[PDB]
Amino acid sequence: YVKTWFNQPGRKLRRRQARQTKAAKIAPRPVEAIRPAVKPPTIRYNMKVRAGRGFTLEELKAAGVSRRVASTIGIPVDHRRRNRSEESLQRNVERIKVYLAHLIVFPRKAGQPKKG
Amino acid sequence: GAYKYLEELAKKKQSDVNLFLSRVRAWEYRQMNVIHRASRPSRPDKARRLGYKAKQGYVIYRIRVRRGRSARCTAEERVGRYCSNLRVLNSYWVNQDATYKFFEVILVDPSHKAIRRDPRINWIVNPVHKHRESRGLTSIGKKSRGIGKGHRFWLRHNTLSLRRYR
Amino acid sequence: EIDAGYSSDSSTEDPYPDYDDFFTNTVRETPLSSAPEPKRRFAPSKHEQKRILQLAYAIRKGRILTSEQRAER
Amino acid sequence: TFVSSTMVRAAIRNQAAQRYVNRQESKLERQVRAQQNVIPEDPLDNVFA
Amino acid sequence: LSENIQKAIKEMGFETMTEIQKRSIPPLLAGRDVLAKTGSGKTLAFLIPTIEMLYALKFKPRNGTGVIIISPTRELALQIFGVAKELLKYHHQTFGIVIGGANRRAEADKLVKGVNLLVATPGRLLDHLQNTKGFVFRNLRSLVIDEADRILEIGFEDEMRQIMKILPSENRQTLLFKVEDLARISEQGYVVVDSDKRFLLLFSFLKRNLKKKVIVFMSSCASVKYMAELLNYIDLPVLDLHGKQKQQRRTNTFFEFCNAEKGILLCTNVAARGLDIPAVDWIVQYDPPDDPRDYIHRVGGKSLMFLAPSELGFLRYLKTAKVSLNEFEFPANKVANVQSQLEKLVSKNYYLQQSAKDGYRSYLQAYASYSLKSIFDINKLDLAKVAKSFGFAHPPNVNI
Amino acid sequence: LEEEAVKKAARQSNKMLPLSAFEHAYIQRLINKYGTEDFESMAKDVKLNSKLFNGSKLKNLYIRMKA
Amino acid sequence: APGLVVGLNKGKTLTKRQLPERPSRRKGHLSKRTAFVRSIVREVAGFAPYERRVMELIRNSQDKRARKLAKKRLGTLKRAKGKIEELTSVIQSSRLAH
RNA sequence: AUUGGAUAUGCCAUAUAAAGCGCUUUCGAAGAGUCGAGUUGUUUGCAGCUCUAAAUGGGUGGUCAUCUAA
RNA sequence: UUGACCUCAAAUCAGGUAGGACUACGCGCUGAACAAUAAGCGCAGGAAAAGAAAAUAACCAUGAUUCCCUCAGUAACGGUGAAGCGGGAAAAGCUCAAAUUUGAAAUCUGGCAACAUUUCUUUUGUUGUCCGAGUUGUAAUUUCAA
Repeated sequence: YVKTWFNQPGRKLRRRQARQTKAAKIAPRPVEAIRPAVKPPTIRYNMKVRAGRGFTLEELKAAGVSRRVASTIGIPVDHRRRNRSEESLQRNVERIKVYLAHLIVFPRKAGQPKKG
Repeated sequence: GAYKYLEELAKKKQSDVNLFLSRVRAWEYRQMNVIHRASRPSRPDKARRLGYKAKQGYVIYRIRVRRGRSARCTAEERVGRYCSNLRVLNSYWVNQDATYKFFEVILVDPSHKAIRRDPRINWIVNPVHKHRESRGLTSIGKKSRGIGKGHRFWLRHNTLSLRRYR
Repeated sequence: EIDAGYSSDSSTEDPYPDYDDFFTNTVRETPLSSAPEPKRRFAPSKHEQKRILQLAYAIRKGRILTSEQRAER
Repeated sequence: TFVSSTMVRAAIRNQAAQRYVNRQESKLERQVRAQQNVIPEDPLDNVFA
Repeated sequence: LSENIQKAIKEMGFETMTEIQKRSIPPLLAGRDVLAKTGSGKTLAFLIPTIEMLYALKFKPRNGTGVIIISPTRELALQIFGVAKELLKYHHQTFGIVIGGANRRAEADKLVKGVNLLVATPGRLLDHLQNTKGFVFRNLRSLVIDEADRILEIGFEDEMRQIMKILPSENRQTLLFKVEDLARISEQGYVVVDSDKRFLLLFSFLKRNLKKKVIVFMSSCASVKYMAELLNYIDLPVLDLHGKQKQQRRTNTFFEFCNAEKGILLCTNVAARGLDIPAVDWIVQYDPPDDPRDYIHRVGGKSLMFLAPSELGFLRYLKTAKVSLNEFEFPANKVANVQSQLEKLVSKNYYLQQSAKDGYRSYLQAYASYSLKSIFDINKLDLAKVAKSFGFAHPPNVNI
Repeated sequence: LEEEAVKKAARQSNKMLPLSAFEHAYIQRLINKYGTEDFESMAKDVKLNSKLFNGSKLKNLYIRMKA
Repeated sequence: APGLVVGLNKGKTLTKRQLPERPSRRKGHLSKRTAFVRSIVREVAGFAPYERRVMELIRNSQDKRARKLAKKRLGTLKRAKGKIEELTSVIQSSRLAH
């Protein structure tokens, strides 16, 4: 049982081509969703900062975005992560606020029945 | 309302009510064929909570397997092979005695338009689910092959991945 | 202080009692539903009020024969 | 009589934890010297440029 | 005072400071530990500085709780909460109350999301300060204790020692209203009527004396709303001291009853606590008072007692009180049995039913919150009979 | 892209809804009987409040009937 | 400019927040209704044959063997302790009612 | 020619309706021959047999943390 | 009695569906040599399986699964031989059972009638009516993140 990496330049170009069709389908929105900033859970890397999965419910409510719409404007949700330190709430709320600063939202046509 | 009460009456399987029923039901089931249709589930609340809904296309078959591979996992392979067209949803214990285990197996008709048009049970019409009792993709199949999240739950070892630049 | 006394049953050396109603002997004086009563059980049904509206839909557009049309038909 | 065998298990963890921080510090300390230890401009090399 | 606070005080008509408030409110603005007579406008005395204090720090639901006010009983906690909601209607701070006998699963999630101003019973406060998670009570800026003598007489000895230890006393002023030890750490008429016929008898009594001035005292503000709604709904127009829980309406209704030579009014013990009793022909206490020694002092027309046949220990209490007494008999044949129509209307109607259960729940909680357990015991009283009085053939399922 | 977002929102500006005939006469029957301020009291009545609306939704109908 | 800046650190200043309650942690609370449902079914289904013999031992007052029998049948003391307390609750209730 | 997701615009809308956030003096159901134990095979789990449960419980980790199976 | 309801059957009763083939990849059962190994048997797809924690961890804590790189030939075992961590690819979340719609089974297959519709006279629907399914529970509702 042996594996060869001859398709390594083939697979990389397939991935790039897979990104370009995604960009074609969804033009204005970025090819990647926003991710939060979290700290690795170990004494070795705890002083580091990296990306998370999504923004917890305290990070959404504090920033001012409901949890239902957040999934629609590209902000992802992590029901499992929680905020134990306020610096973790702060680094990710401002991460949301800077995102909503640059976020153009296209209006959608809405059904308007004659009566009500 | 009722399936709360039926939940805790089925939790005591050696009490007099159940043991008196275990003898009465096992005697009459052995009188029947090995695999036979059942109109209403012998355990309505268990069939309910396992996915069964009282509507057309939902079927139930009762099977006895000799004691002495899993017994319940067997009941699913034998029922499905009997009803070749139905997709097996689930299975549950109904009764047992000294020489047999009686199992009920729920099946779905992939062709019935009450099922095919049901937004929630549509997933079973897809061919990838052909005979899930045969591949080990049911609940007991998932358990009997040790699939799950945990620390208590091959070729990645033997392989020799030689990268392009090595 | 156990005195190291050994039980006499150590491994190292009516079938039909009457129905005992110990729980239902006394009648409960309150219900179990602690939840407040909703509005549905006191307001006209919204199930038919929805069905009525789409019946008016079918009447207005001529989808279904009317009651007076049914009698003459 | 010493700690525990799994308490010496953490002895690597108090040995390995200060690896990543040491390595990151070595990266910036090397770069800081690089800014310091650079050759001056040689003002005679802009005659033609 | 702030602009927001000044405008709200006009809604209830609260403009002139009380005699106690004259030397308290001006001093309480400095935020110093300051340690009144019955019904003397105290409610605003320890509330005006607190709401101003919250606005000074610009409190938010994020900032936890800053002010905690402690009440001897449930009913008093209701009175302060009612005033707090009216004067904070023009502010962005959060007003809340946690009390004994309430939904502590709904008394907790409210605190988790952020509560700044809180009025609480010592029993429920101790539970939250020790067992509730997510409640941010490290940032207390004000602590208020009202009627310490009543608090100590209830049986809150170990509660004050435990609770006040938890409260961070640094950077905080304390308002106090054995007491020094706590500050060191800083004629009668009665009718023997059964519970089931209690409501029926009073309805007949109001029917007979419709052309006389009658006032009835009950143990719940929720009961006041229910009976007033019920009586006005059976073609018995009755004034009450609840309205829409508006203090201005209560003052207007009380004032209107004063000039009116005839009428029937409903209010609680704390509702009339401190108010001047006008010339009234008939005064009645429907439920047993929570302050028996204040009941004898308040009376000192003609007085009436509505007592159950199993709570006659209060009559013996009058012997120990050296107060003369007399009994009034009633033949049950002439008591109107409108009970057949009453419960039928309750089941038919929605809002009337909801008032009854809330009044019923408040009646049982207030009874369970009594002090004289050797006189009034919840276990001795039959719950089925009490539920019949409220208009329920069967008791509603209230958690204790 | 941003300019089109403003214009698309400009077209979709009329978010206020009118009233149909049923709720129209529904609100007049309540208004002319229980004034125009005690919305809680008018939600407490059941003889005219057939659907048993709450105070919050009655106020919404009152605002919507204006325009 | 929305941009993640990873590496080094972001901040050493710490402030713990008293975490709320998650409703999945609430599992295992005794619902008031279901206690009644479990009790009523316990009365109806009767008692297990081995569990019936435990009652007689308690009535005969050989509690030591009652623990031994339940422990043997169930598997651990805490499982046996709860059953014994469950059984003795039945016995006292039947004796006061009957 | 055959289709796909969008835009533009015409018509029809059964809306007396349906949602999100908010506040709660009212509530909050949670998967059994399963988990678990003894014991025997298979290769730690899985399987048979013997018994067989609980309701701040139950599993797992370090009096705590995390998780919420059938 | 009638006749309901339950079971029992039959019919060239209508509408269906299953089998065998392929097997590189894939999911199971099972298996000796020389090792979950060949084989044997069973079941599938354009991928299959897995999957939104009864998951780690002891941290400033992380956050469905899958694959890659490292962790590492390390721990552990006694040569066999990993997993968190970290870094990348990709990302998306959800539906039931347990609630009385109870002021109204609101749900659905099938026959028939017209209306349509098409990769299509070869497809797939709607409306109306009738009959069944269903109250031993089909819709809405709610899934712990609540």
